[PDB]
Amino acid sequence: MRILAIDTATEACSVALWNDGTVNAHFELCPREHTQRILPMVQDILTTSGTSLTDINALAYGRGPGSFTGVRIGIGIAQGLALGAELPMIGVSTLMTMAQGAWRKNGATRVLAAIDARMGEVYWAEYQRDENGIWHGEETEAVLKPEIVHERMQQLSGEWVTVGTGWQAWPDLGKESGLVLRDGEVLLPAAEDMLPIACQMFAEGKTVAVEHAEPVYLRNNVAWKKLP
Amino acid sequence: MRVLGIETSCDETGIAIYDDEKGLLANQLYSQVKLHADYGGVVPELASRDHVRKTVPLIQAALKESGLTAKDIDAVAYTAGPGLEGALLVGATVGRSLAFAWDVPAIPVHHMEGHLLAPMLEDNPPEFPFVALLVSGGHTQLISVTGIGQYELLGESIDDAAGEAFDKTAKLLGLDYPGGPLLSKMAAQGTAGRFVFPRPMTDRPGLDFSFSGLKTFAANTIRDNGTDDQTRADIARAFEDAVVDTLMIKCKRALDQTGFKRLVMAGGVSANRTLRAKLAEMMKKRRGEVFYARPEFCTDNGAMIAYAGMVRFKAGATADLGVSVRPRWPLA
Ligand SMILES: Nc1ncnc2c1ncn2[C@@H]1O[C@H](COP(=O)(O)OP(=O)(O)OP(=O)(O)O)[C@@H](O)[C@H]1O
Ligand SMILES: [Fe+3]
Ligand SMILES: [Mg+2]
Repeated sequence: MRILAIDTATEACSVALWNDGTVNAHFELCPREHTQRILPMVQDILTTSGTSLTDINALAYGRGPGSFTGVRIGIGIAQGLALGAELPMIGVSTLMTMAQGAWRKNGATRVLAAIDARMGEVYWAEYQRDENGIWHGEETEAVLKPEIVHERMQQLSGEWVTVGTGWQAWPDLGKESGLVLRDGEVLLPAAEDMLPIACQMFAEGKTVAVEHAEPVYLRNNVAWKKLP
Repeated sequence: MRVLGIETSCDETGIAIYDDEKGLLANQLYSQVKLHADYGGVVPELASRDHVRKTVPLIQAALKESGLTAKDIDAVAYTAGPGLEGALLVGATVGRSLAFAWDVPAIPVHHMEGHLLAPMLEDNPPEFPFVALLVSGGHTQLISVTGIGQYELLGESIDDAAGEAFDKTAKLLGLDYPGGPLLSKMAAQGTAGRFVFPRPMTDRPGLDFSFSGLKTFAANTIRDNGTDDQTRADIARAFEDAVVDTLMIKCKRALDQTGFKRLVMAGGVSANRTLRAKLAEMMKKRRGEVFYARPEFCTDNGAMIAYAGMVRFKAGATADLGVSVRPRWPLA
């Protein structure tokens, strides 16, 4: 099984390749350069691992949330590749990706992901890894004001790890929460961390044809007022 | 050869395939008018989102419509600008990664060059050189065209484009956005001469345009006259007749100045029936020739991008792996 993953949902661009076990991965900050670096990085990862696009079994993309523009770059690039090489696609949550990264880095199994969404809000999720390595919490994904995050945290218990730029923009987000909070050491999603999630989704038959690939935006109220 | 063209500059998603032996093999279009009507304008974020939903499926329908497969396409063209950054990025990212996966050349196309070349999709297209009147939603320009990629700016609007002037006056008349075509359907019922509007920038030499004062002139007339159906029509006709005579006069001056005998008209306003008749008449009396596209190719479409990508490819304009769009991107 070969899986190719790409992510441009945040200030990072990353690509990663899974070859039946061995991982090859690149990651970099690309503020204002996503569209310039992404396809060169795909090319390089394919050539350095001596694999061609036609030998990939599935294409995993960062489906959101994040920068609207970044999320669309990601899905657009993934769709072009998948349409062109007739690849099935696997959409991976940006918040879940960062949780997988905290697991990889320090074995965290309870992750509070917060992404700065702008507009004084964050993209929020509560992910918990089960004994079989499955992440639970997809249903908790939401865009929320910091005061609402505060109230939600007071309904949680115990010990959690923090990941995402939302904690960086609001370092007191977890103040008076009642939880023990530790830094998860993950600011941004990495395509490397999509691969294990994408691997499990592929095993479950949970892939889609290119025309069904969907972005997840979370903030949907994005229009100026309608006319009378 | 065959080129797949992708247009996502604003609020239309267009996909087409153009074959330089057999012509246009596929044309697919999704207009977002319903979505933006509610807002009285295009919401960039909503336009961007809808392109994501339409682009891939319209590409698939195009290949289905043409009975072609991936190996039959020699290049992928996509609009790189001008237009809305967020919309442009959808077409350009799909288009550029698609070309990478098919391993064929990727062609960034200038949206206005797309409009300019649309009349080349009809029988007996224009030879160089010619004057071109680009009259669209956000552009109004006169251009001396002496060859491929050889564009010289003769004149342009210093304020509103003619398309927007139609839209603004149409809204004042209480019509749905964009009302250009609707205003035009209303004008047909009006009696010529009932009101007479100014022909802006015609009492001095020069090839530039202005439409802002004409808008106010019509707005003042609407305010100080009856809102009955016949009076509304008389105003729409005076306005359209003013715009059409202005463009005609400027085209005349541009033909006089260049000495060319061919007039090419492009962009959405060139679907206007009064304007087509007026410019055809003028070119008849000059013993010259007018060229324009079928109405559905005057406004946005992918056909014009597949053609213009074909032309840009033959002229050597290909993209590296980096993708860039240019929201503002001067033609000439
Ligand atoms: N029959 C008509 N009479 C007058 N104006 C018309 C007619 N048909 C279309 N238009 C105008 O053409 C404009 C849109 O044409 P077009 O699609 O070329 O603009 P566009 O895609 O926005 O290009 P640009 O980016 O330069 O604005 C609108 O303002 C519309 O009302
Ligand atoms: Fe246009
Ligand atoms: Mg348009």
